[PDB]
Amino acid sequence: SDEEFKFLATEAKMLITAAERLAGTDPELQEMVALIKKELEQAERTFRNGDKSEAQRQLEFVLTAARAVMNVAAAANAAGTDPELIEMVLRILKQLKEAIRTFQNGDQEEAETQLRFVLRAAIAVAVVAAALVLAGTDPELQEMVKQILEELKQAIETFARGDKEKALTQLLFVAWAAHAVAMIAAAANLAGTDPRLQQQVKEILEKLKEAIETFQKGDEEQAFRQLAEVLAEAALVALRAALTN
Amino acid sequence: DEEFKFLATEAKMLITAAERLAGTDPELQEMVALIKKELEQAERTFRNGDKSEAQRQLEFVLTAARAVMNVAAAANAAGTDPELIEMVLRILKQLKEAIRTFQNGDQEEAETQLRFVLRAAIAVAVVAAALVLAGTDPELQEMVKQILEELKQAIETFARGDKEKALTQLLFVAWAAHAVAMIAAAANLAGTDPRLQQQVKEILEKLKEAIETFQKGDEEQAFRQLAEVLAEAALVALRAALTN
Repeated sequence: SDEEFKFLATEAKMLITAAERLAGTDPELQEMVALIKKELEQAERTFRNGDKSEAQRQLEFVLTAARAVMNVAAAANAAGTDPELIEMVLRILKQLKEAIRTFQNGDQEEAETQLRFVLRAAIAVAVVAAALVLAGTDPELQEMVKQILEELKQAIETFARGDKEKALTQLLFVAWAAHAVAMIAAAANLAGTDPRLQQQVKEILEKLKEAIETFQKGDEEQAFRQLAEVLAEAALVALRAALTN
Repeated sequence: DEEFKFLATEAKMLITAAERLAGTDPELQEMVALIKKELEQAERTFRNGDKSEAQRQLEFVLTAARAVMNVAAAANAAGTDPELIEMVLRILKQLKEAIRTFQNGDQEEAETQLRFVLRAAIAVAVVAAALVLAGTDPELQEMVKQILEELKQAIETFARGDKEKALTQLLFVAWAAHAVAMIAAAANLAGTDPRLQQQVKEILEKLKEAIETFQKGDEEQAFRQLAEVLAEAALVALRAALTN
Protein backbone atom coordinates (compact mmCIF):
# COMPACT_ATOMS: atom_id res chain seq x y z
CA SER A 1 0.00 0.00 0.00
CA ASP A 2 1.83 3.09 -1.28
CA GLU A 3 -0.27 5.70 0.56
CA GLU A 4 -0.36 3.63 3.77
CA PHE A 5 3.46 3.36 3.72
CA LYS A 6 3.79 7.15 3.59
CA PHE A 7 1.55 7.41 6.63
CA LEU A 8 3.44 4.89 8.77
CA ALA A 9 6.78 6.52 7.91
CA THR A 10 5.33 9.90 8.86
CA GLU A 11 4.45 8.54 12.29
CA ALA A 12 7.81 6.81 12.60
CA LYS A 13 9.64 10.06 11.90
CA MET A 14 7.55 11.93 14.48
CA LEU A 15 8.36 9.33 17.14
CA ILE A 16 12.05 9.46 16.16
CA THR A 17 12.30 13.26 16.25
CA ALA A 18 10.62 13.32 19.67
CA ALA A 19 12.73 10.48 21.08
CA GLU A 20 15.90 12.25 19.93
CA ARG A 21 14.81 15.43 21.68
CA LEU A 22 13.86 13.48 24.80
CA ALA A 23 17.14 11.52 24.71
CA GLY A 24 19.12 14.71 25.37
CA THR A 25 22.80 13.95 26.00
CA ASP A 26 22.35 10.28 26.98
CA PRO A 27 24.82 8.23 24.86
CA GLU A 28 22.92 4.91 24.88
CA LEU A 29 19.65 6.69 24.07
CA GLN A 30 21.17 8.82 21.30
CA GLU A 31 22.78 5.68 19.87
CA MET A 32 19.48 3.72 19.77
CA VAL A 33 17.65 6.68 18.18
CA ALA A 34 20.38 7.13 15.58
CA LEU A 35 20.32 3.41 14.84
CA ILE A 36 16.55 3.47 14.36
CA LYS A 37 16.56 6.64 12.26
CA LYS A 38 19.01 4.84 9.97
CA GLU A 39 16.66 1.85 9.81
CA LEU A 40 13.80 4.13 8.67
CA GLU A 41 16.03 5.37 5.84
CA GLN A 42 16.66 1.74 4.88
CA ALA A 43 12.92 1.08 4.74
CA GLU A 44 12.46 4.18 2.57
CA ARG A 45 15.19 3.17 0.09
CA THR A 46 13.68 -0.32 -0.09
CA PHE A 47 10.41 1.44 -0.90
CA ARG A 48 12.05 3.81 -3.41
CA ASN A 49 13.59 1.13 -5.64
CA GLY A 50 12.82 -2.33 -4.28
CA ASP A 51 9.99 -4.48 -3.02
CA LYS A 52 7.09 -2.56 -1.47
CA SER A 53 6.16 -5.56 0.69
CA GLU A 54 9.69 -5.88 2.11
CA ALA A 55 9.78 -2.13 2.83
CA GLN A 56 6.40 -2.44 4.56
CA ARG A 57 7.61 -5.11 6.96
CA GLN A 58 10.90 -3.26 7.45
CA LEU A 59 8.87 -0.12 8.20
CA GLU A 60 6.36 -1.77 10.55
CA PHE A 61 9.41 -3.05 12.45
CA VAL A 62 11.05 0.40 12.57
CA LEU A 63 7.76 1.74 13.90
CA THR A 64 7.70 -0.67 16.86
CA ALA A 65 11.31 0.20 17.72
CA ALA A 66 10.61 3.94 17.53
CA ARG A 67 7.65 3.44 19.87
CA ALA A 68 9.97 1.59 22.23
CA VAL A 69 12.87 4.08 22.25
CA MET A 70 10.28 6.84 22.75
CA ASN A 71 8.99 5.10 25.88
CA VAL A 72 12.55 4.34 27.08
CA ALA A 73 13.60 7.96 26.53
CA ALA A 74 10.58 9.03 28.62
CA ALA A 75 11.40 6.57 31.41
CA ALA A 76 15.05 7.70 31.51
CA ASN A 77 14.02 11.32 31.88
CA ALA A 78 11.41 10.58 34.57
CA ALA A 79 13.63 8.17 36.50
CA GLY A 80 16.40 10.73 37.12
CA THR A 81 18.95 9.21 39.49
CA ASP A 82 16.95 6.19 40.73
CA PRO A 83 19.48 3.37 40.24
CA GLU A 84 16.95 0.55 39.76
CA LEU A 85 15.19 2.32 36.90
CA ILE A 86 18.52 3.20 35.26
CA GLU A 87 19.51 -0.48 35.42
CA MET A 88 16.19 -1.31 33.76
CA VAL A 89 16.53 1.26 30.97
CA LEU A 90 20.00 -0.03 30.15
CA ARG A 91 18.67 -3.58 29.98
CA ILE A 92 15.80 -2.67 27.67
CA LEU A 93 18.21 -0.66 25.51
CA LYS A 94 20.44 -3.75 25.29
CA GLN A 95 17.52 -5.96 24.24
CA LEU A 96 16.27 -3.48 21.67
CA LYS A 97 19.69 -3.11 20.04
CA GLU A 98 19.92 -6.92 19.86
CA ALA A 99 16.41 -6.99 18.37
CA ILE A 100 17.55 -4.63 15.62
CA ARG A 101 20.82 -6.48 14.96
CA THR A 102 18.91 -9.76 14.69
CA PHE A 103 16.48 -8.05 12.29
CA GLN A 104 19.25 -6.56 10.17
CA ASN A 105 20.97 -9.93 9.87
CA GLY A 106 17.76 -11.31 8.35
CA ASP A 107 16.02 -13.53 10.95
CA GLN A 108 13.00 -11.27 11.03
CA GLU A 109 10.51 -13.51 12.86
CA GLU A 110 12.82 -14.04 15.84
CA ALA A 111 13.66 -10.33 16.04
CA GLU A 112 10.00 -9.35 15.71
CA THR A 113 9.21 -11.62 18.67
CA GLN A 114 12.05 -9.98 20.62
CA LEU A 115 10.68 -6.55 19.62
CA ARG A 116 7.19 -7.26 20.94
CA PHE A 117 8.69 -8.03 24.37
CA VAL A 118 11.01 -4.99 24.27
CA LEU A 119 8.11 -2.63 23.50
CA ARG A 120 5.99 -3.99 26.39
CA ALA A 121 8.99 -3.78 28.73
CA ALA A 122 9.59 -0.22 27.49
CA ILE A 123 5.98 0.70 28.14
CA ALA A 124 6.23 -0.95 31.56
CA VAL A 125 9.34 0.87 32.63
CA ALA A 126 7.94 4.19 31.42
CA VAL A 127 4.70 4.04 33.41
CA VAL A 128 6.58 2.69 36.45
CA ALA A 129 8.92 5.66 36.21
CA ALA A 130 6.10 8.12 35.83
CA ALA A 131 4.27 6.52 38.78
CA LEU A 132 7.38 7.06 40.95
CA VAL A 133 7.26 10.75 40.04
CA LEU A 134 3.53 11.09 40.80
CA ALA A 135 3.76 9.15 44.07
CA GLY A 136 6.15 11.88 45.23
CA THR A 137 7.00 11.52 48.90
CA ASP A 138 4.09 9.13 49.79
CA PRO A 139 5.70 5.98 51.30
CA GLU A 140 2.66 3.73 50.74
CA LEU A 141 2.63 4.64 47.05
CA GLN A 142 6.42 4.34 46.84
CA GLU A 143 6.32 0.90 48.47
CA MET A 144 3.82 -0.19 45.84
CA VAL A 145 5.96 1.12 42.97
CA LYS A 146 8.87 -0.77 44.54
CA GLN A 147 6.94 -4.06 44.43
CA ILE A 148 5.71 -3.39 40.89
CA LEU A 149 9.24 -2.60 39.71
CA GLU A 150 10.45 -5.90 41.21
CA GLU A 151 7.78 -7.72 39.25
CA LEU A 152 9.21 -5.95 36.18
CA LYS A 153 12.71 -7.22 37.09
CA GLN A 154 11.26 -10.72 37.26
CA ALA A 155 9.59 -10.50 33.83
CA ILE A 156 12.86 -9.83 32.04
CA GLU A 157 14.61 -12.76 33.71
CA THR A 158 11.52 -14.87 32.98
CA PHE A 159 11.71 -14.04 29.27
CA ALA A 160 15.43 -14.95 29.20
CA ARG A 161 14.47 -18.35 30.62
CA GLY A 162 12.18 -19.03 27.68
CA ASP A 163 8.65 -18.63 29.10
CA LYS A 164 7.73 -15.82 26.78
CA GLU A 165 3.98 -15.73 27.50
CA LYS A 166 4.42 -15.71 31.29
CA ALA A 167 6.86 -12.81 31.02
CA LEU A 168 4.61 -10.86 28.63
CA THR A 169 1.64 -11.41 30.94
CA GLN A 170 3.82 -10.13 33.76
CA LEU A 171 4.64 -6.98 31.78
CA LEU A 172 0.91 -6.48 31.16
CA PHE A 173 0.26 -6.70 34.89
CA VAL A 174 3.14 -4.33 35.63
CA ALA A 175 1.87 -1.72 33.14
CA TRP A 176 -1.70 -1.64 34.47
CA ALA A 177 -0.70 -1.71 38.17
CA ALA A 178 1.79 1.16 37.90
CA HIS A 179 -0.78 3.02 35.83
CA ALA A 180 -3.29 2.65 38.68
CA VAL A 181 -0.69 4.01 41.08
CA ALA A 182 -0.24 7.04 38.84
CA MET A 183 -4.03 7.50 38.68
CA ILE A 184 -4.49 7.05 42.43
CA ALA A 185 -1.66 9.46 43.20
CA ALA A 186 -3.21 11.96 40.82
CA ALA A 187 -6.66 11.42 42.36
CA ALA A 188 -5.45 12.05 45.92
CA ASN A 189 -3.96 15.36 44.83
CA LEU A 190 -7.07 16.38 42.87
CA ALA A 191 -9.20 15.56 45.85
CA GLY A 192 -8.01 17.93 48.45
CA THR A 193 -9.66 18.49 51.78
CA ASP A 194 -12.79 16.76 50.42
CA PRO A 195 -13.31 13.79 52.79
CA ARG A 196 -15.61 11.81 50.47
CA LEU A 197 -13.11 11.97 47.63
CA GLN A 198 -10.23 10.98 49.97
CA GLN A 199 -12.15 7.97 51.26
CA GLN A 200 -13.14 6.97 47.74
CA VAL A 201 -9.47 7.15 46.74
CA LYS A 202 -8.34 5.15 49.78
CA GLU A 203 -10.81 2.34 49.02
CA ILE A 204 -9.61 2.11 45.43
CA LEU A 205 -6.00 2.09 46.73
CA GLU A 206 -6.96 -0.87 48.91
CA LYS A 207 -8.36 -2.60 45.83
CA LEU A 208 -5.03 -2.13 44.08
CA LYS A 209 -3.22 -3.68 47.09
CA GLU A 210 -5.60 -6.65 46.90
CA ALA A 211 -5.11 -7.06 43.12
CA ILE A 212 -1.32 -6.84 43.42
CA GLU A 213 -1.45 -9.52 46.12
CA THR A 214 -3.78 -11.83 44.20
CA PHE A 215 -1.38 -11.61 41.23
CA GLN A 216 1.59 -12.45 43.46
CA LYS A 217 -0.52 -15.36 44.82
CA GLY A 218 -0.82 -16.74 41.27
CA ASP A 219 -4.59 -16.54 40.51
CA GLU A 220 -4.08 -14.40 37.43
CA GLU A 221 -7.61 -14.40 35.97
CA GLN A 222 -9.00 -12.88 39.17
CA ALA A 223 -6.09 -10.48 39.64
CA PHE A 224 -6.40 -9.11 36.10
CA ARG A 225 -10.15 -8.58 36.55
CA GLN A 226 -9.54 -6.65 39.77
CA LEU A 227 -6.89 -4.48 38.08
CA ALA A 228 -9.07 -3.58 35.11
CA GLU A 229 -11.85 -2.54 37.55
CA VAL A 230 -9.42 -0.56 39.71
CA LEU A 231 -8.21 1.34 36.62
CA ALA A 232 -11.74 2.33 35.61
CA GLU A 233 -12.63 3.40 39.17
CA ALA A 234 -9.38 5.33 39.66
CA ALA A 235 -9.99 7.12 36.37
CA LEU A 236 -13.59 7.93 37.37
CA VAL A 237 -12.59 9.25 40.78
CA ALA A 238 -9.64 11.26 39.38
CA LEU A 239 -12.00 12.84 36.87
CA ARG A 240 -14.56 13.59 39.60
CA ALA A 241 -11.99 15.21 41.88
CA ALA A 242 -10.66 17.33 38.99
CA LEU A 243 -14.18 18.66 38.54
CA THR A 244 -15.14 19.54 42.14
CA ASN A 245 -13.08 22.72 42.03
CA ASP B 1 -1.05 -21.10 21.83
CA GLU B 2 0.84 -18.79 24.20
CA GLU B 3 0.15 -15.63 22.20
CA PHE B 4 -3.60 -16.32 22.00
CA LYS B 5 -3.98 -16.65 25.78
CA PHE B 6 -2.12 -13.36 26.30
CA LEU B 7 -4.18 -11.61 23.62
CA ALA B 8 -7.46 -12.70 25.19
CA THR B 9 -6.05 -11.56 28.54
CA GLU B 10 -5.44 -8.06 27.20
CA ALA B 11 -8.80 -7.91 25.42
CA LYS B 12 -10.55 -9.03 28.62
CA MET B 13 -9.00 -6.26 30.73
CA LEU B 14 -9.88 -3.61 28.15
CA ILE B 15 -13.44 -4.93 27.96
CA THR B 16 -13.75 -5.08 31.74
CA ALA B 17 -12.51 -1.50 32.17
CA ALA B 18 -14.73 -0.30 29.32
CA GLU B 19 -17.85 -1.71 31.06
CA ARG B 20 -17.07 0.19 34.25
CA LEU B 21 -16.37 3.36 32.22
CA ALA B 22 -19.62 2.82 30.26
CA GLY B 23 -21.66 2.87 33.45
CA THR B 24 -25.32 3.01 32.58
CA ASP B 25 -24.99 4.57 29.11
CA PRO B 26 -26.79 2.11 26.79
CA GLU B 27 -25.03 3.11 23.52
CA LEU B 28 -21.62 2.59 25.10
CA GLN B 29 -22.78 -0.54 26.88
CA GLU B 30 -24.25 -1.86 23.62
CA MET B 31 -20.81 -1.37 22.08
CA VAL B 32 -19.00 -3.06 24.97
CA ALA B 33 -21.33 -6.06 25.11
CA LEU B 34 -21.09 -6.45 21.34
CA ILE B 35 -17.29 -6.59 21.39
CA LYS B 36 -17.39 -8.89 24.43
CA LYS B 37 -19.64 -11.19 22.42
CA GLU B 38 -17.10 -11.37 19.57
CA LEU B 39 -14.31 -12.11 22.07
CA GLU B 40 -16.30 -15.12 23.32
CA GLN B 41 -16.92 -16.43 19.80
CA ALA B 42 -13.20 -16.05 19.10
CA GLU B 43 -12.50 -18.11 22.21
CA ARG B 44 -15.24 -20.58 21.24
CA THR B 45 -13.66 -20.99 17.80
CA PHE B 46 -10.23 -21.51 19.36
CA ARG B 47 -11.97 -24.09 21.59
CA ASN B 48 -14.12 -25.97 19.05
CA GLY B 49 -12.85 -24.85 15.64
CA ASP B 50 -9.87 -23.61 13.67
CA LYS B 51 -7.30 -21.80 15.81
CA SER B 52 -6.04 -19.71 12.85
CA GLU B 53 -9.46 -18.13 12.32
CA ALA B 54 -9.80 -17.56 16.08
CA GLN B 55 -6.55 -15.56 16.21
CA ARG B 56 -7.42 -13.32 13.26
CA GLN B 57 -10.81 -12.85 14.92
CA LEU B 58 -9.22 -12.14 18.32
CA GLU B 59 -6.75 -9.58 16.92
CA PHE B 60 -9.70 -7.68 15.50
CA VAL B 61 -11.60 -7.91 18.80
CA LEU B 62 -8.51 -6.63 20.64
CA THR B 63 -8.33 -3.51 18.46
CA ALA B 64 -12.10 -3.01 18.91
CA ALA B 65 -11.69 -3.24 22.68
CA ARG B 66 -8.90 -0.65 22.71
CA ALA B 67 -11.06 1.60 20.56
CA VAL B 68 -14.20 1.21 22.72
CA MET B 69 -12.14 1.77 25.86
CA ASN B 70 -10.85 5.07 24.39
CA VAL B 71 -14.32 6.26 23.36
CA ALA B 72 -15.83 5.42 26.78
CA ALA B 73 -12.97 7.35 28.40
CA ALA B 74 -13.69 10.25 26.02
CA ALA B 75 -17.42 10.05 26.81
CA ASN B 76 -16.66 10.36 30.53
CA ALA B 77 -14.25 13.23 30.00
CA ALA B 78 -16.64 15.02 27.60
CA GLY B 79 -19.15 15.73 30.34
CA THR B 80 -21.90 17.83 28.79
CA ASP B 81 -19.95 19.46 25.94
CA PRO B 82 -22.09 19.13 22.78
CA GLU B 83 -19.23 19.06 20.30
CA LEU B 84 -17.50 16.17 22.06
CA ILE B 85 -20.69 14.21 22.69
CA GLU B 86 -21.38 14.43 18.99
CA MET B 87 -17.89 13.31 17.99
CA VAL B 88 -18.12 10.37 20.42
CA LEU B 89 -21.42 9.15 19.02
CA ARG B 90 -20.05 9.54 15.48
CA ILE B 91 -17.08 7.32 16.29
CA LEU B 92 -19.33 4.83 18.11
CA LYS B 93 -21.38 4.68 14.93
CA GLN B 94 -18.32 4.13 12.71
CA LEU B 95 -17.02 1.49 15.15
CA LYS B 96 -20.35 -0.37 14.96
CA GLU B 97 -20.18 -0.44 11.16
CA ALA B 98 -16.62 -1.82 11.29
CA ILE B 99 -17.63 -4.68 13.61
CA ARG B 100 -20.67 -5.35 11.41
CA THR B 101 -18.46 -5.48 8.32
CA PHE B 102 -16.25 -8.07 10.05
CA GLN B 103 -19.23 -10.09 11.30
CA ASN B 104 -20.56 -10.32 7.75
CA GLY B 105 -17.28 -11.43 6.18
CA ASP B 106 -15.42 -8.62 4.41
CA GLN B 107 -12.63 -8.98 6.97
CA GLU B 108 -10.03 -6.93 5.09
CA GLU B 109 -12.40 -3.93 4.80
CA ALA B 110 -13.44 -4.35 8.43
CA GLU B 111 -9.78 -4.18 9.42
CA THR B 112 -8.98 -1.03 7.45
CA GLN B 113 -12.12 0.63 8.84
CA LEU B 114 -11.20 -0.52 12.37
CA ARG B 115 -7.65 0.82 12.01
CA PHE B 116 -9.13 4.26 11.32
CA VAL B 117 -11.79 4.09 14.06
CA LEU B 118 -9.08 3.24 16.64
CA ARG B 119 -7.22 6.43 15.69
CA ALA B 120 -10.36 8.57 15.88
CA ALA B 121 -11.12 6.89 19.21
CA ILE B 122 -7.65 7.80 20.46
CA ALA B 123 -7.89 11.34 19.12
CA VAL B 124 -11.28 12.11 20.67
CA ALA B 125 -10.18 10.82 24.08
CA VAL B 126 -7.07 13.06 24.13
CA VAL B 127 -9.10 16.06 22.96
CA ALA B 128 -11.47 15.32 25.84
CA ALA B 129 -8.71 14.93 28.44
CA ALA B 130 -6.99 18.08 27.13
CA LEU B 131 -10.26 20.04 27.38
CA VAL B 132 -10.43 19.05 31.07
CA LEU B 133 -6.81 19.96 31.76
CA ALA B 134 -7.48 23.21 29.88
CA GLY B 135 -9.93 24.08 32.64
CA THR B 136 -11.01 27.71 32.49
CA ASP B 137 -8.07 28.73 30.26
CA PRO B 138 -9.65 30.47 27.23
CA GLU B 139 -6.50 30.35 25.09
CA LEU B 140 -6.19 26.58 25.65
CA GLN B 141 -9.93 25.88 25.21
CA GLU B 142 -9.87 27.68 21.88
CA MET B 143 -7.01 25.53 20.61
CA VAL B 144 -8.65 22.33 21.85
CA LYS B 145 -11.96 23.11 20.14
CA GLN B 146 -9.88 24.25 17.17
CA ILE B 147 -8.23 20.79 17.14
CA LEU B 148 -11.65 19.12 17.41
CA GLU B 149 -12.71 20.83 14.19
CA GLU B 150 -9.66 19.22 12.56
CA LEU B 151 -10.93 15.94 14.02
CA LYS B 152 -14.42 16.34 12.47
CA GLN B 153 -12.78 17.17 9.12
CA ALA B 154 -10.91 13.86 9.27
CA ILE B 155 -13.96 11.62 9.77
CA GLU B 156 -15.67 13.12 6.71
CA THR B 157 -12.52 13.02 4.59
CA PHE B 158 -12.43 9.33 5.45
CA ALA B 159 -16.13 8.89 4.75
CA ARG B 160 -15.45 10.37 1.30
CA GLY B 161 -12.69 7.82 0.60
CA ASP B 162 -9.50 9.93 0.97
CA LYS B 163 -8.39 7.52 3.66
CA GLU B 164 -4.73 8.45 4.08
CA LYS B 165 -5.15 12.22 4.09
CA ALA B 166 -7.67 11.65 6.90
CA LEU B 167 -5.34 9.32 8.82
CA THR B 168 -2.60 11.96 8.62
CA GLN B 169 -5.10 14.46 10.02
CA LEU B 170 -6.04 12.31 13.01
CA LEU B 171 -2.35 11.79 13.61
CA PHE B 172 -1.95 15.54 13.72
CA VAL B 173 -5.05 15.86 15.95
CA ALA B 174 -3.69 13.33 18.46
CA TRP B 175 -0.17 14.77 18.85
CA ALA B 176 -1.56 18.34 19.00
CA ALA B 177 -4.30 17.63 21.55
CA HIS B 178 -1.71 15.65 23.47
CA ALA B 179 0.69 18.61 23.43
CA VAL B 180 -2.10 20.87 24.75
CA ALA B 181 -2.75 18.39 27.56
CA MET B 182 0.98 18.45 28.47
CA ILE B 183 1.22 22.25 28.36
CA ALA B 184 -1.93 22.53 30.50
CA ALA B 185 -0.72 20.01 33.10
CA ALA B 186 2.66 21.78 33.21
CA ALA B 187 1.04 25.19 33.77
CA ASN B 188 -1.01 23.73 36.66
CA LEU B 189 2.10 22.14 38.21
CA ALA B 190 4.30 25.21 37.84
CA GLY B 191 2.07 27.44 39.95
CA THR B 192 3.30 31.02 39.69
CA ASP B 193 6.94 30.08 39.03
CA PRO B 194 8.25 32.90 36.76
CA ARG B 195 10.63 30.80 34.64
CA LEU B 196 8.48 27.70 34.27
CA GLN B 197 5.57 29.89 33.19
CA GLN B 198 7.71 31.63 30.57
CA GLN B 199 8.95 28.22 29.42
CA VAL B 200 5.37 26.95 29.08
CA LYS B 201 4.41 30.10 27.20
CA GLU B 202 7.25 29.44 24.71
CA ILE B 203 6.05 25.91 24.09
CA LEU B 204 2.44 27.05 23.60
CA GLU B 205 3.60 29.57 20.98
CA LYS B 206 5.44 26.82 19.10
CA LEU B 207 2.37 24.61 19.29
CA LYS B 208 0.25 27.35 17.75
CA GLU B 209 2.79 27.78 14.97
CA ALA B 210 2.74 24.02 14.31
CA ILE B 211 -1.07 24.13 14.10
CA GLU B 212 -0.85 27.14 11.80
CA THR B 213 1.68 25.45 9.52
CA PHE B 214 -0.45 22.33 9.29
CA GLN B 215 -3.42 24.47 8.31
CA LYS B 216 -1.30 26.04 5.52
CA GLY B 217 -0.76 22.51 4.16
CA ASP B 218 2.98 22.19 4.96
CA GLU B 219 2.57 18.83 6.60
CA GLU B 220 6.22 17.73 6.67
CA GLN B 221 7.30 20.88 8.50
CA ALA B 222 4.30 20.84 10.84
CA PHE B 223 4.94 17.24 11.89
CA ARG B 224 8.56 18.11 12.66
CA GLN B 225 7.63 21.14 14.81
CA LEU B 226 4.89 19.13 16.56
CA ALA B 227 7.10 16.17 17.43
CA GLU B 228 9.60 18.71 18.78
CA VAL B 229 6.95 20.56 20.80
CA LEU B 230 5.72 17.35 22.40
CA ALA B 231 9.19 16.46 23.68
CA GLU B 232 9.69 20.01 24.98
CA ALA B 233 6.25 20.06 26.60
CA ALA B 234 7.07 16.79 28.31
CA LEU B 235 10.44 17.88 29.67
CA VAL B 236 8.87 21.01 31.10
CA ALA B 237 5.91 19.08 32.54
CA LEU B 238 8.43 16.88 34.38
CA ARG B 239 10.51 19.71 35.84
CA ALA B 240 7.26 21.29 37.06
CA ALA B 241 6.01 18.09 38.65
CA LEU B 242 9.46 17.83 40.28
CA THR B 243 8.62 21.15 41.97
CA ASN B 244 5.07 20.63 43.25
